[PDB]
Amino acid sequence: ETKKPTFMDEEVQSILTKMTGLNLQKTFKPAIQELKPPTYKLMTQAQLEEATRQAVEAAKVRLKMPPVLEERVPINDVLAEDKILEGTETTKYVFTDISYSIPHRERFIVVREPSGTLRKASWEERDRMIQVYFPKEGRKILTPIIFKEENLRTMYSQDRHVDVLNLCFAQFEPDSTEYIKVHHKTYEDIDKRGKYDLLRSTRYFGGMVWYFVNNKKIDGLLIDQIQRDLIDDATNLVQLYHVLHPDGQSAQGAKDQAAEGINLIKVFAKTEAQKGAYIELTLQTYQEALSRHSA
Amino acid sequence: EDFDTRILEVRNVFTMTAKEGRKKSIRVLVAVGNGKGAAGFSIGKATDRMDAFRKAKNRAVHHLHYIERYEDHTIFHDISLRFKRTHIKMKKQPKGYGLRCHRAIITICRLIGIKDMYAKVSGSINMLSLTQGLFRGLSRQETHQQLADKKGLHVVEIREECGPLPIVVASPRGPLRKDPEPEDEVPDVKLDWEDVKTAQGMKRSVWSNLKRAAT
Repeated sequence: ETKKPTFMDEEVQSILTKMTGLNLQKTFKPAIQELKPPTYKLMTQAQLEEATRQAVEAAKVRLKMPPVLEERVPINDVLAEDKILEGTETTKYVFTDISYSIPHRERFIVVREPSGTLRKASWEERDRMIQVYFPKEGRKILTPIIFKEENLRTMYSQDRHVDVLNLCFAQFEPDSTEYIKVHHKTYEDIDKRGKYDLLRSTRYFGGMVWYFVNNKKIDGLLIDQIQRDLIDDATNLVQLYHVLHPDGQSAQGAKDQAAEGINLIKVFAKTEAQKGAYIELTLQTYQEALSRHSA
Repeated sequence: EDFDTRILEVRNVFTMTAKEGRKKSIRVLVAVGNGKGAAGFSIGKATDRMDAFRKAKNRAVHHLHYIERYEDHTIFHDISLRFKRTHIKMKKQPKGYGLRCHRAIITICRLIGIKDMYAKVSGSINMLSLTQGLFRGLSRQETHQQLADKKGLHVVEIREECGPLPIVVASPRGPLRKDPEPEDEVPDVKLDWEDVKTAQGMKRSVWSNLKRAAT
């Protein structure tokens, strides 16, 4: 019938890609790492523009948005129950299939419990075992303490949100509970303290927008975009909201009034937007300033 | 008051006189530098060590070179030179590398203001030649701007820590050429065996890359 767009739809990807932006200086910020003597090339203006173009292409790969996945369902499947083995062993055996050419999500990891039950390993055990035998760079077997609430609030106080997000992407899988929790708590802190520019020109902006639109709290982001003279992005944000909430007051309002461009913000500001008053004032200020420069 | 002086060598040279026989004199090499590129050296001779120190110190300041420092921490390019029988091969290094060079070059570098550099001195390790050679190479190093002007092309810096970002460090003040520099398939350049041998992991030395105090 009418399917609501998924995060990976080409339309959504184009909107979220443009909303993110591409600051080459931020994407390729100098890393504090072991350094080597730089190299130099004598380049014409044509050659310089070609290298800059190639940097734009490489930067767009670095910004590819991670897919947003739904929380994985706990695995609770018993393969067998050999009751004869009950009481013979005191500790459970974890058997991991280490056949090299198998996708990690298609590997059989089973646990023989002291009771004799041969059960499939839980999502947590599965991830721990894959790290033990197929160690991934940046992932730890034991959850780092950084992800505790107290340790994550220091990182936020220092405006190290992107660092918290990169740590989470390395440690936890995209559909894990811990992964979704951390990103959701980071997104919330950005909203509360208005730190949306921290995630711009990063691969994590799209996910933040997706969280806000699907939880109906796009007010703070809209205000910031208008204050920063990013109407094109603000209009696209309101448009996207309508596509993901078609049976909504704002969506019907735009439909009824055929609103386009700035009108969409006004229609959404009054009907659904929680901070309707503040949005109108912010949008008002901008429109006045724009009229002056035009003269 | 900005300039600082540091001794480099003190030698007891001798001549023979008819009346007294061996006549002892002091030869002193000193280097003066304010730490902002201006640095010089001089030789002072006197019977007394104090007079030799003074003469060299005061005369060195009237013979000051200006050293072009890239980003005020290192040399613009690698300089290889021979002064008489002394070979000095200096390499440009990134920030935080330190002064991994002959103790005398370290002293002169601190006076010039170079913080990061590597240098290997071969052949004769004469202190007079080393100093005179070091100032000869550093004075003749071509800056990125001078290269752009001579070549009429942009100088684009590629840094591994910044990925593919093209950083333009110098542009030709005059007109910019529209023809690309001819790319020679095989460069007819003279390679130092010691460089190639190290890149191929063929150089085992128990004395290289030893842990040393901060310089």
